[PDB]
Parts: sequence; C-alpha cells; structure tokens
Amino acid sequence: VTVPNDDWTLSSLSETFDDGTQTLQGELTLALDKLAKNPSNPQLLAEYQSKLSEYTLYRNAQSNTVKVIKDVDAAIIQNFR
Amino acid sequence: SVTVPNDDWTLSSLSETFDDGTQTLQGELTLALDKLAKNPSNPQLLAEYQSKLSEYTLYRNAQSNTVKVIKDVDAAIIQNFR
Amino acid sequence: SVTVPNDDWTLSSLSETFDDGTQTLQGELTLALDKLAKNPSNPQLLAEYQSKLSEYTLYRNAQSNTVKVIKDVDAAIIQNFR
Amino acid sequence: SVTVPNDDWTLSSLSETFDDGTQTLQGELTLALDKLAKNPSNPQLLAEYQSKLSEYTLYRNAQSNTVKVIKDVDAAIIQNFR
Amino acid sequence: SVTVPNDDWTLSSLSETFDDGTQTLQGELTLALDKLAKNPSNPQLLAEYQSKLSEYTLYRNAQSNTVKVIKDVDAAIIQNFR
Amino acid sequence: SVTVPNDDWTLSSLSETFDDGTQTLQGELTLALDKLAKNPSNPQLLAEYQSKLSEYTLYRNAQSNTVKVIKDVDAAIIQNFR
Amino acid sequence: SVTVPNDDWTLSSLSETFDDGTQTLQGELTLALDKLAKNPSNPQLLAEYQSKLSEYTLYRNAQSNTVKVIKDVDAAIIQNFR
Amino acid sequence: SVTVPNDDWTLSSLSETFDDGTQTLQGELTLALDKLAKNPSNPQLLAEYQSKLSEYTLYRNAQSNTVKVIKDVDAAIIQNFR
Amino acid sequence: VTVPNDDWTLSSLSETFDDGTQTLQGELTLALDKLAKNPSNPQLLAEYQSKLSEYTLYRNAQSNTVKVIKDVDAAIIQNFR
Amino acid sequence: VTVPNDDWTLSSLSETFDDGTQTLQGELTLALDKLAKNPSNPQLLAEYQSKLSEYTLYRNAQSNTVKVIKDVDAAIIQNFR
Amino acid sequence: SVTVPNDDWTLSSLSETFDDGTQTLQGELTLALDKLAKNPSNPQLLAEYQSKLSEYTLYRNAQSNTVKVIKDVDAAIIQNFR
Amino acid sequence: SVTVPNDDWTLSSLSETFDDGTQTLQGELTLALDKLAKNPSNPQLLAEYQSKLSEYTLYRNAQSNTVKVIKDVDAAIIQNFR
Amino acid sequence: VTVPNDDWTLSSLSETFDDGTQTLQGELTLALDKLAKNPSNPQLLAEYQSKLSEYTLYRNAQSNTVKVIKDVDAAIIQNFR
Amino acid sequence: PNDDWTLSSLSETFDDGTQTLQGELTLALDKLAKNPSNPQLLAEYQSKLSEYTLYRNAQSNTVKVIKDVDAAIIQNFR
Repeated sequence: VTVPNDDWTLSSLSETFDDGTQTLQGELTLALDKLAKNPSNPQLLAEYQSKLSEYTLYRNAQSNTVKVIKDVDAAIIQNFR
Repeated sequence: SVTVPNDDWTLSSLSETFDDGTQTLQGELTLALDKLAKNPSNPQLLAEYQSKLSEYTLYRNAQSNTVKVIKDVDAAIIQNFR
Repeated sequence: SVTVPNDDWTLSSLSETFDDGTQTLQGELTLALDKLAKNPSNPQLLAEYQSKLSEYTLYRNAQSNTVKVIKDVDAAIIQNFR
Repeated sequence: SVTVPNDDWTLSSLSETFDDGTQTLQGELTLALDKLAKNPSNPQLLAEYQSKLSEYTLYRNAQSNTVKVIKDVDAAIIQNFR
Repeated sequence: SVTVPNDDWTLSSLSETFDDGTQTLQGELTLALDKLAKNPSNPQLLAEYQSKLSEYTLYRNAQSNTVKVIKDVDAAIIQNFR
Repeated sequence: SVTVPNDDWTLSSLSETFDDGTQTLQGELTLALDKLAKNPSNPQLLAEYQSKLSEYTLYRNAQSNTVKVIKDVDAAIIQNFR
Repeated sequence: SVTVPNDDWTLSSLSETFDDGTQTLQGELTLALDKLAKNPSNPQLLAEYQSKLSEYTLYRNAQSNTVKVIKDVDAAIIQNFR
Repeated sequence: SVTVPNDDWTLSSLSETFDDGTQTLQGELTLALDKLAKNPSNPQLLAEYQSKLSEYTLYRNAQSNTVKVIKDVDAAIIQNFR
Repeated sequence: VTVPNDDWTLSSLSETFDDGTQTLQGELTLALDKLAKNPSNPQLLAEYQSKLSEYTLYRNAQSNTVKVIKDVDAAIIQNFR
Repeated sequence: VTVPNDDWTLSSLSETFDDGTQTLQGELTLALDKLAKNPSNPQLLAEYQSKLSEYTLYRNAQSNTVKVIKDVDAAIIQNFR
Repeated sequence: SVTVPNDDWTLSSLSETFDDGTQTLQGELTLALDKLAKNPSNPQLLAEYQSKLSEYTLYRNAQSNTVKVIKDVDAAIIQNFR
Repeated sequence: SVTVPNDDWTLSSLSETFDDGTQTLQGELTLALDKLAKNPSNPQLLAEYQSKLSEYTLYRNAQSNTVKVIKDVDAAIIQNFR
Repeated sequence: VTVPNDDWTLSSLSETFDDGTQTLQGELTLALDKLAKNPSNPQLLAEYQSKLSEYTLYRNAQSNTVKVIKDVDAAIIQNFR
Repeated sequence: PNDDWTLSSLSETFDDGTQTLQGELTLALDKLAKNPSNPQLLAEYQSKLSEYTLYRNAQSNTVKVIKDVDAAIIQNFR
C-alpha cells in the first residue's frame, strides 16, 4: 500500500510490488517443481513459460520504477544549494 | 476467462483462454488414444487420431507463439520507464 | 481527443489519442482470438490473426516510443529553467 | 458435412467430409465382404469386391494426403507469428 | 483493391489483396474436393485436385511470408524513434 | 495408468500406455511364432501369424510416430522461454 | 534535387532523396505483387518478386539507419550550445 | 536442494535443482544405452531408449533456458545500480 | 553480366542467371510440347528428364544465391548506427 | 562405458557403441569370407543377412545418438552470451 | 574482511570484501575451465561452466557498480568542503 | 596502402586494405558464377561456387565488423575531449 | 592453465583453450586425411563426424567465453569516469 | 594444420585426395557407353558411382560446417 503522501519509502515500493505479485511466485515454484519431476508435459511447459514471463516483467517493472524514483529524488536534492 | 483488450488480462489469463477455448479436442484425443491402444488397426480410428493429434499440435504451437509475442511486447514497453 | 502541437495536450492525452485512433483493430483482434480459440485449424483465420497481431505489436511499440521521445524532450526543456 | 473456404472449418471437417461423401462405398464393401466370406467362388462377386476394395484404398490414401498437406500448410503459417 | 507504395495501405489490406487477388482457386478447390469425396477414382479429377491443392499451398505460403517480411521491416523502422 | 491431457504425464507414460494398451497381441504373436517354428505348413497358422505380425508392425510404427510428434511439440514450446 | 554537404538540406530532404532515387524498383515490386496475386505459380515471377522484396527491405533499412545517424549527429552538436 | 522465491538461492542452486529433480531418468538412460550397445535389435529397447533420450534432451534445454532467463533478469537489475 | 564493381544489384543478378540459362528453357518448352503431343518416345522422355533436372538445379541455385547476398547486405546494414 | 557425469565425450559414445557390439564385426567378417568362398548355402545366407541387418541398425543408432548429443551441446553453447 | 559503515573502512577494503565473499566460485570456475579444456563436449560440464560464468559476471558487475556509487557519493561530499 | 598502427591510417584505408588483400577471390567467384550461369549442373562447379561464396560472405562480414569496432573506439575517444 | 588472479590475459585464455584441445586437433587432421584417402569406411566416417562435432563445440565455446570476458572488462572500464 | 589454410584449400584437398577413383569412374563410364551388358563392368560402375556420391556429399557437408563455425566466430567481434 503506497500513496503519494507523507510516509512511504523506496523499500515500501519494493515490498508493495512483491506483495502485489504473491500468487504468481507460489505458482511458479509449484510449476518449477513439477517440471523438475518430469519436463515433458506440454501443459506444464506452457504454464511455466507464462509464469516465468510474468515474473520477469514484474522484476523489470519494479527495478525501473525504483530507478526512476531515485533519479527524481537525486534531482530534487541538488536544489538545496 | 475471455480475453479482451481492456484494463485487466494477464499472460496466465491468455493461456487459460487458449486452453478452455478448445477443450473438446483434449477429450477427443484421449478417447482416440485409448481406442488406438485397444486396437491400432482400424483405418477410421487411425484417421481420427491423426486429425486430433495434428489439431492439438497446431493449438499448442499457436498458444506458445502468442504468449511469446505478447511477452515480447510487454518487455519492449517496460524498457521506456527509465 | 485530438493531439495538436498547441497549448493543451499531455502525455496521457497522446496515449489516449493513440488508443482511440486505432479502436476497430482491437475488436478485430478480439474476434480473431476468440475464433482461433474455438478452432485453431483454419488457414484464413490463422492469416488474419497473424495480421492483427502484427498490427497490434507495431501500434504498441510506436505508442511507447512516441511517449518516450516526448518525455525526453520535456525533461530536456525542464533542466534549463535555472 | 461439406467444407467451403470460409471462416469456420477444421481438419476434422475435411475428414468428416471425406467420410460422408464416400459413404455408400463402405456399405457396399462390407456387404461384398460378407457375401464373399460366405462363399468365395463367384467371379462376379470377386470382381465387385476388387472394385470396392480398390476404391476404398484410393479414398483412404487421398484423405490421408489431404489432411497431411493441410496440416503442413497450417503449421507453416504458425511459425511466422513471432 | 491494390496496395501500392502510397500512404494508404496496411498489413490487413495487403492480406485482403492477396486473398481477393486469387479467389477462383478457393472455389475450384472446394468443388474438386466435393467431387473427389463423391468418387475418388477419376484420374482427371485427381489431377485437377492435385493442381488446385499445390497452387493453394503456394499462395498461402507466399502470403504468410510476405506479411512476415513487411512486419519485420515495420518493426525495424519503428525502433529508431527512441 | 492411462494418459490424459492434464498436469501430470510424461513421454515414458505415453510409451507405457502404448505398450500395455495392446498386450494380448504380443502373447498371441509369441505363441503363433512358436507354433510356426514347430511346423510351418497349416494355412490357418500362416494366416494368424500374418495378421499378428502386421498388427504388431502397425502398433510399433504408430507408437514411434506419436512419441516423435510429442517430442517435436515439446521442443517447440521450450525455445520460447528466452 | 540531390543531397550535398552544403547549407540547405534537412532530414525530410534525405528521406525524399532515398525515396526518389529508388522509384522504378517500387513500381516493379507493385507490378510483381499484382501478378503474383493474379497467379502465384510462375517461377520467374517468384524469383523477380523475391529480388524486388529484398531490395525494398534493404532500401528501407538503409534509409532508417541513415536518418537515425544524422539525427544523432545533429543532437550531439546541439547539446554543446551551453 | 529446493528452489523457492525466497532469500537464499542462486543459479548453481537452480542447476542442482534441475539435475537432482530428474535423477532416475539418467539411470534409465544409462541402462538403455548399455543394453542397446550390447544388442541394437530389440524394438522395445529402441522405443525405451528413444523416450529416455528425448526426455534428457528436453530437460537439458529447459535447464539452460531457465538459467539464461534468470541471468538476464539479474544482469538487468544490476545495471540499475549505476 | 555481373562483375564485382560499383553498380550491380540483386535484380541484375537474377537477370544474369536468366540470361545465362536461356537455351535450356527453350529446349525444355519444346520437349514439353513434344511430350504433350505423344508421351511414348524413350528419347523424348530422356531429354525431357534432363532438361527438367537442369531447370530445377538452376532455379535452386538462383534462389540460394539471392538469399545469401540478401543476408550479407542485411548484415552490413546493421553497422550504419 | 558412458555415464552422465564429468568424464564422457562424443568419441566416448562412438567407442561405446563400437565396443558393445564388438563380436558382430568379427562374426560378419567370418560370414562374409564364407559367403565369398561359396555363395550357395541357405543357412550361410540367412546368417549373413541377420548380421548385416544388425550391423546397419547399430551404425544408424550410433550416428543418430551422436547427432542428438551434439545438437544438445550446441544448443547449450548459444546461451553463454 | 568485514565492511560496515563505521569509523574505518576503505573503498579498496570494500573491493577486497567483495572478492573474499566470492572465493569458492573462483576455484570452481578454474576447475570447470580446466575440465572443459580437457573435453568440451560434456553437457553437465557445459551447464556447470555456464552457471559459474554467469555468476562471475554478475559478481564483477555488482562490485564495479558499488565501487562507482561509493566514489560518486564521496566526491559529492568532498565538493561541499568549501 | 597498408594498415599499420601508426600516425596515418583511416577507416577508408582499412576498408581498402581489406578489399585489396583479398582480390583474387572476387575474380575466382566471378569466373565460377559465369561458368555456373553457362551450365548449372557440374558438381565440381557447384563445389567451387560454394567455397568461393562462403569465403566472400566471411570476408564481407569481417570487414564490416572491423569497421564498426574501429568507429566505436574512435567515437569513444572523441567524447572525452570536453 | 588460467586462474582468475593477477596475471592472465585474453590471449592467454585463447592459448589455454588451444593447448587444452590438442589431441582432438591431431585426430581430426588425421581423420580428414584418411577420409580424403577413401570416403567409404563406416568407422572412418563415424570417427570423423565425432571429431568434427567436438571441434565445432570447442570453437564455439572458446569464442563465446572470450566475448563474455571482453564484455565484463569493457563494462568495468567505463566506471573510470 | 597451421594458420594458413582456406575453404578453397579444403575443397582442393578433398578433390585431390580422391583423384584415382574419379579416373576409374570415367573409364568405367566409357566402357559402359561402349556396351551396357558386362556384369563385372556394371558392378564396378555401381561401386564407383556410389563412392563418388559419398565423396561429394562429405565434401559439401564439411565445407558447410566449417563455414558455419567461421560465421559464428565473426559475429562475436562486436
């Protein structure tokens, strides 16, 4: 839960992204274990592909958002002088 | 479960739409495979099994390629955040 | 909402213009996807779906790149306020 | 079932079209087979059995080749999605 | 409809051009398929069906490849906006 | 111990399904082969041996082709990970 | 009507130079595409169409890359004003 | 050796997970390969060896693709330290 | 017809292939007409077979050469940036 | 012998296939010499046919296995980048 | 050694801490490289070498980026001495 | 016209060095192409053409990559003038 | 023999890859000459296939490793300024 | 076995290594054109033709593999 208000941190944004994507992590873990059991089921492969792609997208979005907010903060800081 | 270009639909939703869009094929393939296991010499059984297997292969390839393309588009859009 | 190099047009306005300017294509894509999920074996259906998917990918890439370019120009103009 | 080049027809449609269009031949072949297994000595019965069996074999080969060609075309069109 | 290198033509329009440019072949192919289903023994019918099937396969492959090449060119051009 | 289009089944499961689905044929073939090796002169024995051999050959070819097709599909799906 | 390293030429001039320099090839490509849509079975037609398509793709890529490089040079020069 | 999206797991852990998750298949492959090398004429042996080899190939390809994807994600995250 | 010099194109290369193999096309057409008139003469069949084989080889060679040159040209283009 | 472990190459696989069916080469050579000496014994012909078929199957199996393993190894390499 | 934001710790000390944290990986990489040079065809060897190389690359990139960030912060603090 | 790591050598000089160093190859390729166009059925001619074409492709790719690398290094050195 | 320590270069890495694979080069050259002598022995063909495959894998791995190390070095370089 | 050998050199090596067999094939072709009825001549011609086909296929495949490896090495320059 992040709102553009007084109290929220970058770590708060990272935890917000992590908690928003919670079912996908567990489903990816289950699919990974199932694939390790037998890597020949087409349905298993398709589900694992979808889960891995969504996980990659989530990681990239989180990292880019944190980088952009850090750049904004750095830009604002230098105006002190 | 239907996918529409609107606010909410994910890759998992797309895969579920592909799976549930053609569900009769999986059951027909199962039945044909069981019949072929019973007697693998009936020409009609062989023809039906061939048709079902080919359609299943096409469905799987289409699903995988669609998922790949949508993932590529999503990855391309994200990189502009910086 | 038309976008003109004038006083009133924002980044969200540009994105909405890109979305509205190509709306029937999204409906065609939805219909093609539903019909393909119904039966993924019709050659004409497959070709139409390929065309729609290609158009959608190009549209998304163009929209994202245009938004990025406009944002870069705005950021470049900002740093000269001092 | 008759297949036309339109938006809705599958490989199963082609198989069922080949099955339904050539339908009296299977019945005639079965009848000739029964009447020949009863007494395999009549030259006319032998000639009719030969004709029906040849037509049945030709029909099966044609159906298999058509299904294979259509499946190959559909698979080729799929690859260009990505 | 034709798609000359003017400002008004799209990938879906190119696919429509490829389709409507060769529409007699679809009807001839389905007529030959119906006739073959009726009787799979006439050599002339078999030759006509073979020719129609080969031409249809070539047309579909050419259309798909052309659409893919045009999509590749469009994607390559777009990514230079950034 | 059968194969269903669901979450859990592997290629070895498909091979086991193909092998165990038609198990009487192997025993009948072994017995007919032993009898033929004992004395190859009775027409009924020869006909039974021919039928069993043909059915076994068809079963083996069908199993191999199905396994190869499933392998191709699985290989196709894998490549889209990256 | 050409582009030279002098005091009057812009990016639109470069694009017009690239387009006007390759004008007969576009017409030949259009004619080949129309002929192919009329009948996609002439090997000479296929070879000529392949050559024209390859030349068109190379021309588009070269034009886009040249415009991008010149824009990069101009942007790099600009940022040294202050 | 369990891979979970938690604090403690690395790429080598992923490789070990993929390896140890598929252990009996390696032993079955060894036994089948030895039996085939001793006498490569048993159809059952050939089918089993084919299945085991296909499963091993799929496992290796999936492991490599997963490792590459995770490496790409980690490299993307690292660059943002800048 | 085609020299590694300033000006020669893919269409020019295809025209070179067409011009180099011109007698064979006419011989094949004449043999095809003769076969259509009467497909019984063994010499006619042998000559038609030879001409058809040469035509197929020529077409394959032309297509492969065009493909390879297109690949080379596309590879060179990417380095403009 | 070859095990999916640290030490085994493609040459190891080829030598494994050769050595496993090692008596077959000697049996085939002896049968070939006996056949060339007098090609009229039905039992000799049957034995030679069996040995030749087994040799052909062994060669095909070895070639296909080596090809598949090489393909897997090459596919793994491309992910180094 | 230990690296805490306390009274005494240096950038070179930070680099040495980063090196010492990753010490087993260097030896494993040496062993894998030597074994691959011995025989560059073992799939297990290739997978292990890929994992070790990826982890080494990530470690080097992270170390360099952290050192650069710390140097930038220190330079920023220095400039305000006056 | 030899490229030496000293005061005087440019990108054009490097490209001309690549061209001049391998000039008999182009003549051999031209002669082979002429012979093939005369009659495209001689196996020795086909082998020689394959060898020459492969060598030419490798030469062109190496030249382009070397030019790009040197240009990148030169651009990197220039940027530090300010 | 290369160690991630103070003294080792890219040229040293390539030389290590070359020297480590010395038996394979000799066996490949011998097999190539023997095949040029006569391309009929099945054993010769199998050995040549194995050697060629191993050589291809070794070259690909060497090139990819050199590229990766160069990429790491280039990435570290830019942090100087 | 050194730093100086090209694809053309490889093709020349393959051609020159199998040179007597091509001459034997040409002689057998002339003899067969004389009279296509000698069983020994037919068997020899069959053997020579099979050997020539195998040699051509092996040469082409080797050249293709070496070219692929060289092309793969080039792309890693940048």
